[PDB]
Amino acid sequence: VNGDRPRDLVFPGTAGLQLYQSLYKYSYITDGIIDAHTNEVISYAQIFETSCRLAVSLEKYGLDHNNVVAICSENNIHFFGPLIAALYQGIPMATSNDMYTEREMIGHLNISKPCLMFCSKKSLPFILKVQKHLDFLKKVIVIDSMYDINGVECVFSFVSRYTDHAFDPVKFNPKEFDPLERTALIMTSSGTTGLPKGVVISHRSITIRFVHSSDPIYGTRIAPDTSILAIAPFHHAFGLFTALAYFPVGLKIVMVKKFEGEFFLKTIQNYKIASIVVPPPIMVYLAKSPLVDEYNLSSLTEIACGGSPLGRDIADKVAKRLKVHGILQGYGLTETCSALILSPNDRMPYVQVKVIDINTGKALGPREKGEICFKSQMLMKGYHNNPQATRDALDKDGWLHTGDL
Amino acid sequence: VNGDRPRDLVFPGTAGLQLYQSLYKYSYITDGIIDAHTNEVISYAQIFETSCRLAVSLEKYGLDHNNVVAICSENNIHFFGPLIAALYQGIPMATSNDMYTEREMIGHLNISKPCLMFCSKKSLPFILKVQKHLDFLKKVIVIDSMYDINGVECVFSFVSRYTDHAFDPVKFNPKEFDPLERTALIMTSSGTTGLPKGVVISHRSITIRFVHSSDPIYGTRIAPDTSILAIAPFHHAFGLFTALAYFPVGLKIVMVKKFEGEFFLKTIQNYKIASIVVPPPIMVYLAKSPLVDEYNLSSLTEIACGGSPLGRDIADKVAKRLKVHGILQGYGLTETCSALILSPNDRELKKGAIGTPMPYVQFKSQMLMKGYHNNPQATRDALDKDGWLHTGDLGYYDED
Amino acid sequence: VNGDRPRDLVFPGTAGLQLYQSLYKYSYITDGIIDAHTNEVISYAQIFETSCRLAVSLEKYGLDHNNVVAICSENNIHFFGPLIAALYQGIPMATSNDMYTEREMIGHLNISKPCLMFCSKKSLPFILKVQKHLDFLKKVIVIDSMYDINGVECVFSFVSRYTDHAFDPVKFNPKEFDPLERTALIMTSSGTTGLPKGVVISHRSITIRFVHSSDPIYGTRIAPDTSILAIAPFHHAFGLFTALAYFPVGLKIVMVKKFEGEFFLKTIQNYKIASIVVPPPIMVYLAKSPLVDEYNLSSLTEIACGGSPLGRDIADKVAKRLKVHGILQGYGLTETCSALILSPMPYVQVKKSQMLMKGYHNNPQATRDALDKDGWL
Amino acid sequence: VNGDRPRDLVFPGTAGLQLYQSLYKYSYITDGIIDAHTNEVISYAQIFETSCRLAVSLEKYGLDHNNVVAICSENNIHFFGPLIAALYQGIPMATSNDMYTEREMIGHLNISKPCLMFCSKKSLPFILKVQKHLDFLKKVIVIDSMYDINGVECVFSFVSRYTDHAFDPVKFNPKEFDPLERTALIMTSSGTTGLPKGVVISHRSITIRFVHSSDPIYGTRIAPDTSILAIAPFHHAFGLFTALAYFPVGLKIVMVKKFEGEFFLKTIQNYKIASIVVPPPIMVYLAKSPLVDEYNLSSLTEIACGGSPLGRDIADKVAKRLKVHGILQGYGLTETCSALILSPNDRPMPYVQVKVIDINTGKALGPFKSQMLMKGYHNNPQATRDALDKDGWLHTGDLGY
Repeated sequence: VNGDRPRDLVFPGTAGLQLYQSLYKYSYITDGIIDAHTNEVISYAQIFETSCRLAVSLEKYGLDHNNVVAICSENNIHFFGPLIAALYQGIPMATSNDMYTEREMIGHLNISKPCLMFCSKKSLPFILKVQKHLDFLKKVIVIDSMYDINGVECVFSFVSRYTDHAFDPVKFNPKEFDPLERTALIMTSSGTTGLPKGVVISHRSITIRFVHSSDPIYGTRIAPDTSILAIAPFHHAFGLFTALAYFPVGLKIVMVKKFEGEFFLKTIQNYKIASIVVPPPIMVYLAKSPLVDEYNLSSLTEIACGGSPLGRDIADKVAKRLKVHGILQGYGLTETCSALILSPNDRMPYVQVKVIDINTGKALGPREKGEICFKSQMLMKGYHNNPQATRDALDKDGWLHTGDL
Repeated sequence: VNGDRPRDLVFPGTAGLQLYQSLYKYSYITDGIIDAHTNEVISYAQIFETSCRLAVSLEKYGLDHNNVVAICSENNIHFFGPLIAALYQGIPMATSNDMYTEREMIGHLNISKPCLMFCSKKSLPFILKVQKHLDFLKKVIVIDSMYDINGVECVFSFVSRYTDHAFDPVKFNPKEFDPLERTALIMTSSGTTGLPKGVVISHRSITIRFVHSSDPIYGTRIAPDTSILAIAPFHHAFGLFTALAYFPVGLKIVMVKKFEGEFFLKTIQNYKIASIVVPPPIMVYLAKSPLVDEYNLSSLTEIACGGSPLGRDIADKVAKRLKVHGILQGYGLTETCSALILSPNDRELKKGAIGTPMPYVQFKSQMLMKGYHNNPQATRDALDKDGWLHTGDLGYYDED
Repeated sequence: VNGDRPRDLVFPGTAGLQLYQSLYKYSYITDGIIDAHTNEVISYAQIFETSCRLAVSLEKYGLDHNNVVAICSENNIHFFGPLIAALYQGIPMATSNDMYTEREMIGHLNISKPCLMFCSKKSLPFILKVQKHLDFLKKVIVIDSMYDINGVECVFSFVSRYTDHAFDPVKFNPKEFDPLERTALIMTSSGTTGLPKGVVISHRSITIRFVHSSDPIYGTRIAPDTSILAIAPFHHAFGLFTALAYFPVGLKIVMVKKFEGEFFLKTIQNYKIASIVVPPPIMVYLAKSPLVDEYNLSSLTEIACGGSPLGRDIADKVAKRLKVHGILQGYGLTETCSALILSPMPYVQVKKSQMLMKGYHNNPQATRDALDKDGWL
Repeated sequence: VNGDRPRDLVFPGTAGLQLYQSLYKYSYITDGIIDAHTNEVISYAQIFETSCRLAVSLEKYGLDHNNVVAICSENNIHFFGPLIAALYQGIPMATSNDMYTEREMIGHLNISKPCLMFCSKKSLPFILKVQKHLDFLKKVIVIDSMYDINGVECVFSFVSRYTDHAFDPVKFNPKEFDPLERTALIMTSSGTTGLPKGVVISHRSITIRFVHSSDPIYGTRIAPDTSILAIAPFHHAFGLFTALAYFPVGLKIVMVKKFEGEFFLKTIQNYKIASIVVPPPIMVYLAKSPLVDEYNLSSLTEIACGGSPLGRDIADKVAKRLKVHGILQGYGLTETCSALILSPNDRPMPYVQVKVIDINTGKALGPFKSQMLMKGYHNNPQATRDALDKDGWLHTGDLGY
């Protein structure tokens, strides 16, 4: 019923302050994020600057918390500028699956109804196309161009309009607000209902997530200035949050878009990557590989998942094959931010579990093992413009009703 | 007039709570502190337990913030148990020069008047001899023995009376209190005037000193589970606070009592030492020794020097010798958490540790003595309104 | 017919004195035993002190040769404190299988009927239950705790009642007695039949066993301050005597409780271990399982066995695999202390030895059946 | 004072018994002793065989303890055959300075009056000349020849005369005798009294010396099958006892004959030498500048001295120089066998005790008695009575310290 004792106390403020501080702190990291496919690089100090300027720009452009902005890109090195900026101001951000149907995108976007949309070069036509069908979508800004594209502004142009040459990110202040109430992200999944909906994620969810990535047992124990590999889609809770927690711990990131097979091996070997986070299919590819042994995976200290590899000893397959310690396992994870109670190689902080009282509602003891429920500040505050599914998923007094006994 | 923007926000809580979490987190670090002369080792987890138990024990024994405890030991690996425990509770701790004369010692102990005293085996006869002369000095506990010594209790014995086999430091909570008001340490040093006097250190001073050791520019940049070398007396502010800040970063510590430079290098090379904090004399020996090139100091990434301005410029010399980025330290001014204004990892070196003021520092910092103990007139002499200190004369700023 | 001329003359005194001297001699070995699962370490100097204090404490507590003490623990680094201390005093020790049923344990302890029992934290509940059934089992002491457990004392508490801060193991003397008559251990096996009997092992068996571990042909040739691996139960004669012989040679011991896996390989590799003694199953696994090749067994110079592997030439294979030419046979009767034939054995004759069982305990004239009227088998 | 508790209990039997077992044990050591000047090598097993055969031969030839044999050789790898054989049987051995004048040699030999003399080829002419003057010297045997030399027998010829092809050292038994009474060696000192005398060394002295060579604090902590350098004369107590204690420990010996020069610097590196023993003069030359920078401290773990060091404090100098944990200095006078004082691993040997020697009478004072001490001088009861007291104590030469 109570979880473990946090080894790092949750940052009391907003997610933006933690990130801002993390970027000011680790500014000296030159190999900040690298595009494995194009060898393009970005330094922490670049991101620091870009996010701060963009925050100011978003403000002076005239947006506040009652607004909502959106980003739509494939895994991209410039994904994080706008995201962190929105967190600075406290403007809720909505991520978008870069591979949606036109139909899907219009639905998804009709949930949060963003006034501003950031997107990649690659995604730009799609987004203009869709923008025709939504009257609320005022501005679109391209994230990986230094020049405007057919009248569509790029982040640089935009930011230039609102900040000068002498701007200093160090003299910048992120807004302050209740991290438990203020929506950081509005992410969208499909449930049993089969309708899109769209999930609210508070800042405090993120700062707790950060505690976890810091935990020496259930998190990463990798030292700063060390390369990790990011592959999961940044528009999923998995990819976004696992990637976001890279900055406060100060890790160098090498980034891969989709699978590509063995490319995702060339990369580990060649960048000397220490940790990898990966979904189950990647893990099974790891267990069962036609001559994986042609690459020198020797740097791979840590391996992690998020999708539950049911069994068939795949965690063992990967543990034994690559000389890596036990792999993070236990408990199946939900879209709300996923990671909840699990076990290293032994054989969750800010998280509770509830067992007593099938037809009642108050107890504090984990003895008999009846029905199970969850209460953490890291949980979705609910779905967006749909007060109904929020109550059906999470109850009347803050607990969340899981499913089994 | 202002210091650099803090790269890590100061821990809002207690100095003891930050240390508690630090020991909780880095518990896995074996070889926590190593006694270089005797290869005795204490693990982060040992220290966690012993500080927690001892904390409990001080409480049940009946001590609170209106009380005061003391420690007197040479650099000893068991030094930090009583110290961190006292920080856990909010019992003010007074460190003592293990090399005092009886008269000096009774003076020092008569300032803070501690009711309980922790000490080394080595310091024990002296403390007993001294205790005779003090009616306030009720209890003595030995820190580096597993057995009682002629009826004088040891930390194990004391702790067993009040804690069982089933004790879990993880289920322990340090007390909560405004870290800004509660005296952490009362340290002793004279100079001005002449009499000894006794300096007050609040908790948040320690918490700020912790952000400083964390700073990537003015602080250490070494990763946890890597060995650092501590030599300064733990009873002086420089040595204490420098050693205290080792735990929150998760550094493995190799600790040495006396100098005798030969063995010093033996240890750097054999323990693979990455950083050094050091007083000027050992710094000058570093430049001007032949034996330097007999040892493999190749491990020495970072080097630091407090305690003195190293007079002329022996820094450049040593930096070059031991192929280090250049060592660049500051003027620890007063017994107010030692360090206060340092030397940059990305800037001109000019002349003198002028540079740019540390975070949370203007002098007006929360890191300054809160005044010194029960002597209001000279506290008034040094510190006024709005809590400024202006002693060293001088007057050269130059941006910045 | 005779065995090879000894090379090292058997230490004429008691087994305890040879152990005392050996722990004194080394002591500088700071990594005496390591708990492979926990990195817990105890130095030869710690074992020296704790065995001397515990010895003393046993004496003042009031135990002598007419008594019997017992131990029940899984392989534990604190196992050898109680054991050597008894050996110091001349108190016979009874090792006990930590994995016994209550029924089995009660049988075993009813053989020797020890008045005092040492045990691990792990064994403690079991031992208290078993103690309920035995009127002779007066006291229990826990070995791997620095704190007392619900009124059950731990070795520190016990040695503290009877020794001060000022105690010096160097000024301690172990007792003297004809090592040839004084029972060191009472170990328990099934053999002559299927029922429980209890094997008497004299001090002089241990001193001869010590000779064997010293022999440059049949024993190890590894120099002190080098790591060796212990896996066998300390409560079987095999594991005990193999581990006891580590101290006089001054080897660092890395010890593992349960058998085994890749953790065994990781540890050989990471602790850089030079020798292994092992039961047939580990040999047959180390023959097969391919993981042998991704780990660095570079340092594994010597390998030994002891429960006849010669069944399908499994040794041949393993010798070749690792770069270790030659392998140590190992003959196993528990009654024969340890091994008595390998590629003979000094102080041994065949058709026997002083290293041979002295008989079964108290009233078991199965001894007459097992050992004849002029010492042979 | 009492000194330290022996970390190894002294072997109770004879020196020849402990040496016998040590050679059977370490038989497998091929590079047993090496001549640095000739690269000639002798294996532990060769010495095991040669000493056992030779003992048997000495017996059948008809010698017992009432006899006394002598050896005269420069540092020679074949030196230890006669010596260990004499120890096996309990025949007292008298080593002789290979560089004596005829006068001196006739004196030295007139002390112990030995019936049989082993010597090297180099020493043979000298010894025959000297034998002319002594009625008691019946036989001479050459130690480093495989052939007889003008009718003078070599060890081989001799041993063949008395043992066959089927001889097995492993079925050999050395004699049993009180290791406390039986003279092992009779060596000749330079007793500034105005006369040389013959110092008696019991077996028990040797077995104790063996204890010391085993002590992990005061002795060698180097593992078997490791090369050490022997340089001191085997006829001084220094060279003999230090060399002898190499066998029980199973060390490889690299040996150099006379003084040194650079022909000493070369050898450590080339042979990968781990330990060194040297007289004070060699250490004061270790305080010079012959670099010739051969990575020699890559093996030179331990260094030892003994005769009269310190002086200008060359200890520290040499210790920190080629990197040693502080070097082992050793006070002993030949009457003491070897060292009876020494230096640990932090900055009064086992079976050795120490006291103050009130000049008047006293016998107390405030802030040596060992079983390792000479059993007296030879056929000279008066100097014997003067050096060791009537409760066994012996006066150094000099108060202190």
